[PDB]
Amino acid sequence: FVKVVKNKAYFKRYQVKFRRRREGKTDYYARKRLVIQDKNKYNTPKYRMIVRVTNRDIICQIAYARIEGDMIVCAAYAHELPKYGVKVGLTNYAAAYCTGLLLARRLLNRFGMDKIYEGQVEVTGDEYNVESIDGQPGAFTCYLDAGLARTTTGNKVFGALKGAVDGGLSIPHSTKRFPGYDSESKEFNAEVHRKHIMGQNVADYMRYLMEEDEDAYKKQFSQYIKNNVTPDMMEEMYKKAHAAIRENPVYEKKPKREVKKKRWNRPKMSLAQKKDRVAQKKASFLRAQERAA
Amino acid sequence: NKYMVKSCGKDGFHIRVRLHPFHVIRINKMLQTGMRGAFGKPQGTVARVHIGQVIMSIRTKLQNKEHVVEALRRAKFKFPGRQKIHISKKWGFTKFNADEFEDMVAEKRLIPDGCGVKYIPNRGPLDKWRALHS
Amino acid sequence: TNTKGKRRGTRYMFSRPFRKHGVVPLATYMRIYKKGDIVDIKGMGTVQKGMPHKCYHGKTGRVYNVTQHAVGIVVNKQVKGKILAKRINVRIEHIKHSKSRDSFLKRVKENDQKKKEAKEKGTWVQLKRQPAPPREAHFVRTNGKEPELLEPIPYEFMA
Amino acid sequence: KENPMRELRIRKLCLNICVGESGDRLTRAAKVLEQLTGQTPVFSKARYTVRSFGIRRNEKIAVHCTVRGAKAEEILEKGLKVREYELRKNNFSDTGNFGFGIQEHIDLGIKYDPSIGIYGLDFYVVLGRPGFSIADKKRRTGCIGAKHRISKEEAMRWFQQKYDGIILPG
RNA sequence: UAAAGCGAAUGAUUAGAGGUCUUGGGGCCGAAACGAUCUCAACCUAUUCUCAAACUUUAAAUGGGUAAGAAGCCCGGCUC
RNA sequence: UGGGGCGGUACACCUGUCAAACGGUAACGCAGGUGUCCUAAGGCGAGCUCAGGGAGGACAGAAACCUCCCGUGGAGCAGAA
RNA sequence: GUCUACGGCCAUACCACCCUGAACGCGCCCGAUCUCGUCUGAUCUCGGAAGCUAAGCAGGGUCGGGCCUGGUUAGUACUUGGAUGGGAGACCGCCUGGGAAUACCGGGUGCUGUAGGCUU
Ligand SMILES: [Mg+2]
Ligand SMILES: [Mg+2]
Ligand SMILES: [Mg+2]
Ligand SMILES: [Mg+2]
Ligand SMILES: [Mg+2]
Ligand SMILES: [Mg+2]
Ligand SMILES: [Mg+2]
Repeated sequence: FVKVVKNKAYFKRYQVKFRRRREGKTDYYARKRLVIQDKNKYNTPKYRMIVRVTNRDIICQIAYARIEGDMIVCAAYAHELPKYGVKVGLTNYAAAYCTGLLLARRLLNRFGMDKIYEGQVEVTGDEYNVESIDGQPGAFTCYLDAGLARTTTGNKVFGALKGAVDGGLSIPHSTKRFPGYDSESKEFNAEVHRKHIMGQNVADYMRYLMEEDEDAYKKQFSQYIKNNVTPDMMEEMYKKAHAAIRENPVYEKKPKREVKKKRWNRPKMSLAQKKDRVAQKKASFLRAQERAA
Repeated sequence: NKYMVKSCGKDGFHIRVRLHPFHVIRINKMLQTGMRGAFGKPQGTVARVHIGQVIMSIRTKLQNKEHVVEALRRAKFKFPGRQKIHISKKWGFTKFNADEFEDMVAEKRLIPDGCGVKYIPNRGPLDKWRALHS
Repeated sequence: TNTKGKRRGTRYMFSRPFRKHGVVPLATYMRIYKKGDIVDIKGMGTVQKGMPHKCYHGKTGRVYNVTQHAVGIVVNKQVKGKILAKRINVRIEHIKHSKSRDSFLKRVKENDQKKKEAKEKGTWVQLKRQPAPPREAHFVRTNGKEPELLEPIPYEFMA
Repeated sequence: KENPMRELRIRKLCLNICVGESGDRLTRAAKVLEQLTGQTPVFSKARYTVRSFGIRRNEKIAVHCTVRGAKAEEILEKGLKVREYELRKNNFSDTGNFGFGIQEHIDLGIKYDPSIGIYGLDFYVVLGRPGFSIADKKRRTGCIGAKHRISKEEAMRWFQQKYDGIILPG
């Protein structure tokens, strides 16, 4: 036999980690580097544009760090695009670009910077960045909080970056992780970036398979088929989506129905009951042992 | 040992010395250097003692009380100082008094376990208590 | 003769407590220090960069300068008979706001409140602190039963 | 009514050929797997020197290869067929895996190469189930619970159910 | 630091209990054999006697600092 | 310089204790180290997680290679701690 | 009632094992055409949404271990200052003030900030 590791001593000496290190979600090292201000700033906020891509969504938030717990100035989600006529592809690069456009215009709408700071309207895909205006209220700036994503070539965060930047935010960035950087040659095809942004990558995959074999097409693209989505319609769909967003991005909340009020969960068991169980078990055991003998 | 062997026979007691000597004592030897750099080599061990600390203990029956006494009184002459010979209230080498002991063992609070004895509390899981009474 | 090394006799001072090793909670960094704010010092082993010298450990002073990540701070060190106010550059992690001054400032604010009121009335409210007085006379109702008689127990030798 | 989410599958097969030497023996035994699988195996080297057996620290000794899926099922089928569908008890581990080792691959059926030579090799089957990569994904790790673990007994009865494969003591 | 602690870490250290092989030395009916057989060995689990200037979770008394208002509080407004 | 001499270097340096709970403190007192090494064993970023033990598998054996499980650091970070 | 994203304090929140989870989410889930990376599309990257809560997660459970908090231990040990106090010495008692720690016996098992969901 061998020594049991997990004794009392072990648990006494055992340090606990933070809640968000146990759940595996938050990296505190990077949080530290990202978030504090220089002391000579004195209470001047350091904004950060968080981006959290889920299984079936892409959330983009803005946050600044107070001691009580990081305050959100404004927040968007993907599932509002059915209102603006986008039924599917909510975790594609295009819907990332869309979400960045919302975040930008909703924020600028609150701060009263609507006629000023339009940005890139024509989606060429080359480099655009917001020059500050002389004699006017300066540009918004915030630093990117990728979080845990491996900052690899072709990521929906940097898609959302290109979108939100064109919406007009002063985020510093290179174009190196945008799709286009040939690893050998090191040049950037922005038009190919356009292609991914407009969604030809999906159309071309669905044609290649429809040509190849119809059955995979039917297994893969069910809701696409149901909703009568086609290669030709997709581009103008996303383009109208841009125009609708630019015009009226703001969110109106839903009316709360009076709640039914029922407890699905089981409440915690009181003292007297806990005291009773072992009494019944011992008495019942003694009389049952009489049954055995 | 010698006295108890002569008196109460080969199997009527258990002596237990309770003082392990850890302190090391030094010695300063003089072999012409003199007194300079004089820090000693090890001569040997010895055990430090506070007031009220037990040196020896002898367990046997209460019948052979005075003979135990006479052994310890003869043993005083090897040690220095002064020491008192006190008969213990404890049942053997335990921390539990003799009057309430048999009641406690009958109701199975304490359980013999060779020379030692295990105190059962109520804090464990109950299926152990079931195994005990079964 | 002993050595004049910087970390002499700091086997236990800087060692972090039990089950409190590891990462530094971010409040430390994300809290602010103004000029003239009274600040007390507490060394910390994790960050070796910018540790104050052990002598200044415990000492509390006021902040004369600020940089990106640090504060110069004035302390009164005693040397052989004269004291020297002297200034040390400390990175923030080794620092706390000493809360001694806040209760006094609460009392000034309380007096200006208590003076604005009870001004028109003309009642003369005691502003000053008045030291712990001799307790006044009072009645002890022995309702019924009598005092329990304590007796010194007789000696008995356990050992 | 048991759930479809416990269809007991194979995660991976782990081949290795520890010849214990560098150079010509090795490059040829690596090329044998090259002939079998059509894919480049990985050379592992030693932690430290042992002069009795004649190996030094950091010496490229062995070669190994991971395999997953149908290609693995096929090669497993041939291997067991050579082992005539019967194993021992001691072959099964407590974590629910198992393995075995043919003394030489030529036994499998593949022609001998004079230049390459003959080589024994060593199979090892890591079974799994749906819902094991939680512990190995980054974003939110987590232990997989008690029921979902694969027992030694349940792997034995599963092999016994599948191929009517007998298990013998040892 | 004194103390206290080792049924809590580290480091020494005495004593008997229960285990099966996690292995082994002497036998004895056994050729041997994890059959058994007496054993006695180390390991594992609950206990028990004793310790620490260069071990410590705990942890005092005495002490060392800082503050106890005009150099302060509260209003109105310029400059960068 | 516990007479000088012969012997040590306590003649400049560093860690722990002696130190009497801020800091500061002595003896040819104690236990010990130094007169170097580095093209990276320095600098950024990413990705990996160690010591030890258990059960399995041709040659393979107490000890060679692969695999699962436990693993608050019991390893390691050139060197004294 | 309860959840998601981002959090502060960092075990009353950990570990082990058993039971139950309406709705949307969270998850698992099916593929490799393009971007990307592999011994291996398992991990990482990307395109889907037929199936399922089995696991994860949540809540509850355990005369559970632990951790946190109380009483007891104890006005004991120890200690600031005093005396033509004792005692052959070791050491000890008194006045004046400060005052602990295990075993043992009880009790507890996350608090909460912003924005946005479900019960339309
Ligand atoms: Mg002591
Ligand atoms: Mg001289
Ligand atoms: Mg000191
Ligand atoms: Mg001192
Ligand atoms: Mg796959
Ligand atoms: Mg589930
Ligand atoms: Mg408990």
